[PDB]
Amino acid sequence: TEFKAGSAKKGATLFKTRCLQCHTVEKGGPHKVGPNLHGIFGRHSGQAEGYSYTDANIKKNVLWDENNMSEYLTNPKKYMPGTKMAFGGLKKEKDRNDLITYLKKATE
Ligand code: HEM
Repeated sequence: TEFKAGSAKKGATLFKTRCLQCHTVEKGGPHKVGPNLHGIFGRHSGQAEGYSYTDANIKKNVLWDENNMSEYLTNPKKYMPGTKMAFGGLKKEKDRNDLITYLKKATE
């Protein structure tokens, strides 16, 4: 790995202030701007039923792993050009560690 866990309580917060905006995490939460995150990891890109994902996302066939996801939150549009992720990224290794510790806990 190239991912080191961090603060789950730190993640929780980043995510509110940075992605709640368009997404929900709990099982049985709805899609909003972006898709619902429950059971993301180990899950392949663009596969939640009832959501219309860019053709970009869909063909990236990304395999969602803490590792995968970090590169991804860095700058998604570079990662998958054409995605309608309206997110410039988490420039910082730490915030990102924080968040995916979060995301790895809350989406499970
Ligand atoms: C905040 C740091 C943040 C997270 C975390 C996040 C996660 C994320 C993932 C992992 C996907 C891929 C989906 C898949 O099911 O395979 C994804 C997709 C989209 N997002 Fe998101 N996202 C974060 C930030 C933001 C913000 C702040 C918005 C809205 C302003 C947003 C929106 C979207 C959209 C739209 C998509 C789908 C893209 C496509 O089909 O190309 N995200 N999100």
